[PDB]
Amino acid sequence: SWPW
Amino acid sequence: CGVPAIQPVL
Amino acid sequence: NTPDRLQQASLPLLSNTNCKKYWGTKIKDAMICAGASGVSSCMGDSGGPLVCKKNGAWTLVGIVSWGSSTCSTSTPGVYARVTALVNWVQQTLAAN
Amino acid sequence: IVNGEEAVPGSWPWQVSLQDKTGFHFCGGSLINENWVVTAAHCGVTTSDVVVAGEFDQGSSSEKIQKLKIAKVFKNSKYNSLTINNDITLLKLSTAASFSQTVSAVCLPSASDDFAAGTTCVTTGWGLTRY
Repeated sequence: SWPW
Repeated sequence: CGVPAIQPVL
Repeated sequence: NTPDRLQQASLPLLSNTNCKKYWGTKIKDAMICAGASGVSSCMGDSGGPLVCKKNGAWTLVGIVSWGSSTCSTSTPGVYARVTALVNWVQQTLAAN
Repeated sequence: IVNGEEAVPGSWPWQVSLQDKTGFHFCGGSLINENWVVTAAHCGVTTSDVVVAGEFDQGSSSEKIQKLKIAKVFKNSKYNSLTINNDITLLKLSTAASFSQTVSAVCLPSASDDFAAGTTCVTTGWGLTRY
């Protein structure tokens, strides 16, 4: 996951 | 609020 | 490189229970999932809107937050759930 | 947005671009009135960043945009950086936006409004179109  | 003057086209 | 021109996409809301099939315990009550439909939000979209029409007006339902690290179009994106947060918005506006 | 399409210019008039001092777009946001923008807490906005309203094509110099300074950043006190929960920040503008055909506010829901699974909604932005 990764911040968008 | 929420009612654009230029209507979106989807 | 981010695109020069503003993009849009339509996409469906999911339930948190179903979104947990993808993301497990990472999904909290102040999140809402959308997508897994052939589109995805991606890096640089964060902070922007997820809007739904309600009684003829576009209403802010989500804030683009996090999701798949490759912006997979078969995995749901995760958005901050504005209904869980709107009391705080109103209190902050009223006090400032 | 991956696999989206170009918007009609001006048709999402609450959409703003958050840019740093070098002019780099790093996050979106939404106008909720002339003085306030909502964005994500994890965007890490500071009072040195700029809100750009009325934009469509970031590569065109011809658009009547508004570059608005930020007076104060209000990060939600329940934001949890470890889980990215409660991911919301309010920006109070130093300079009010001037509403127009291409700049105006999105509605907020009531806390008790319901949006059912399966409803089709829209998202917008200048994020990557391919990873």
